[PDB]
Amino acid sequence: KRMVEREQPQVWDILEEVIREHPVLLNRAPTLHRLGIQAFEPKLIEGKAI
Amino acid sequence: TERVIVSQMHRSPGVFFDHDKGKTHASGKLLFAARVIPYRGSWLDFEF
Amino acid sequence: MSWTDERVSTLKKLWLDGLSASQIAKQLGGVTRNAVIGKVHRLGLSPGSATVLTLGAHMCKWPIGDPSSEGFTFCGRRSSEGPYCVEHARVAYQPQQTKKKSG
Amino acid sequence: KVLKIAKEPISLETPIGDEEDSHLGDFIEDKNAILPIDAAIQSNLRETTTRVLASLTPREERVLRMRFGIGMNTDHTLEEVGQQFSVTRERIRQIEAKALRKLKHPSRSRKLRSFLD
Amino acid sequence: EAGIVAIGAEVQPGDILVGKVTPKGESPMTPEEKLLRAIFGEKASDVRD
Amino acid sequence: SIGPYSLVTQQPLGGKAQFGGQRFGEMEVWALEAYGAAYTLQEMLTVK
Amino acid sequence: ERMGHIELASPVAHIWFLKSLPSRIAMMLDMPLKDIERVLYFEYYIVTEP
DNA sequence: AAAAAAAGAGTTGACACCCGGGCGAATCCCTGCTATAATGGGAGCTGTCACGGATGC
DNA sequence: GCATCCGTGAGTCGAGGGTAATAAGCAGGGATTCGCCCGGGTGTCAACTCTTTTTTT
Ligand SMILES: [Zn+2]
Repeated sequence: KRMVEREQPQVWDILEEVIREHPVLLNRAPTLHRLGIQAFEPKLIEGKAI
Repeated sequence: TERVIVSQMHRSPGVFFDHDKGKTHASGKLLFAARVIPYRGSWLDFEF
Repeated sequence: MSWTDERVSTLKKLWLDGLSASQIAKQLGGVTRNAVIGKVHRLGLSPGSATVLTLGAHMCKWPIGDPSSEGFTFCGRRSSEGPYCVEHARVAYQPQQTKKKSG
Repeated sequence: KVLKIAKEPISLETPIGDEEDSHLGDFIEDKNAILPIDAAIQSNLRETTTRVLASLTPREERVLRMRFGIGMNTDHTLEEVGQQFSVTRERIRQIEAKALRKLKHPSRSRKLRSFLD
Repeated sequence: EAGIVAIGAEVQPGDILVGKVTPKGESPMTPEEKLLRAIFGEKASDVRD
Repeated sequence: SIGPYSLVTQQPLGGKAQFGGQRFGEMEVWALEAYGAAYTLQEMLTVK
Repeated sequence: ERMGHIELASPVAHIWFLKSLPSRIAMMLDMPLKDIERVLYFEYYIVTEP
């Protein structure tokens, strides 16, 4: 828990390995139909915009 | 933190003659209600 | 004062049989008032025509005279639907009742 | 002491927002609740304490588990463990000191040091 | 030394701006934590961060 | 990931002030019910 | 998970079974809802066992 | 080829002490008693419909 | 058989952060609560005796 707090450079390699096939669920605020919730495969990218 | 006060808009304290446009009635007709709404006091009505 | 085995026994006995807690310390001697209270708390275990007897229903009840006197009786007349009589109903209650408020 | 009485506590249903929603009951934290990350750390420590208690002799391990309630719900004092053990009162402290010195080595207490920090 | 960061000091996310400690009452501890504390010899503080 | 929970409900607090949690709205539960997903919605409402 | 009870010196009528849309107490023994409110408010006197 | 001791155990007195239980003392909570004459109450809508039902003659 | 009157509804995620007013008095007696101190059970140490694994002869 202390290694990830200081943000060591070695933790980035473990994050890319764990996020390989784990799908995440994305949905908009006004979920009108069932298509509003669709899973994707996350990929690491810079910035703060999904 | 400074806080400003916005102006309020409400009905004027005067007499009015408003009649419904044939609504809330069994048959087509007008009521021609009159109000004596004051500034600070009990309201008055003379609906037909 | 002392707190021997006999001191607690006599104190408990005098607290159980009944006696003023203030005089409990004086009777024991030496112990003060605060000590006995702390001990008991720490140790636990802490003219008309009718008298006042022949007054039936539907009769006058306006007193005449003094109750602590020799002759004290009531009127005792036809005074139904009211405690007092008609001759005293206008002198007892507020005459000319004129009161009103909002509701 | 007369001041600071905290009279008339605020109702929990008072609307914090200007509108009717967003009451004060939502902007409150529960202090008695324990986070799952804290409980997970306790299991790791409970398991690592059993692995570290494997190189010591059986007598010292038994006396340490008797004085310190590691696997026992009720704690035992020095005299209580001495009445059940051969050493009445004195050598129990010596055995405890020897067991503590055996655990003070960095090779044997390397993984256990991260818990205190 | 007073416990406040100096003016013009660069600070990062999750930094101690003002060091404040409050007196914490005595609370029971798990036996394993007590054993670890006795092994390391450190004394548990009576104040909370 | 893990933050302070509510007082009486024992649920994660809301709002970005102190580690808020994205509210799983009522309409969002209907989306999972539309799909055949039954274990994702079962654990997302009880164990989380 | 521990509850407590409060003792009442006098009986009280449930508000749900009284002021609800269908008068549950009024449906019994053919009693109008206007008459039950008078007895509960201690306004009138009801007679029984004639 | 032989043969005794620093540790390892085992105790035996010798303090150091640390909350517990009383002895006090100092101080909180309850309860009642005050004697000229006091004699019916203050907001609140009222700028949404529409439905769906519950009383009445 | 109709006319008049009283309950339910109003999307959904996000921001924003704490609040606020009246105000009698004193005498009796108990229950409560904070300071000191003796104290007996818990720790922390000088300091006297069996065993034995060699290390020396
Ligand atoms: Zn008379």
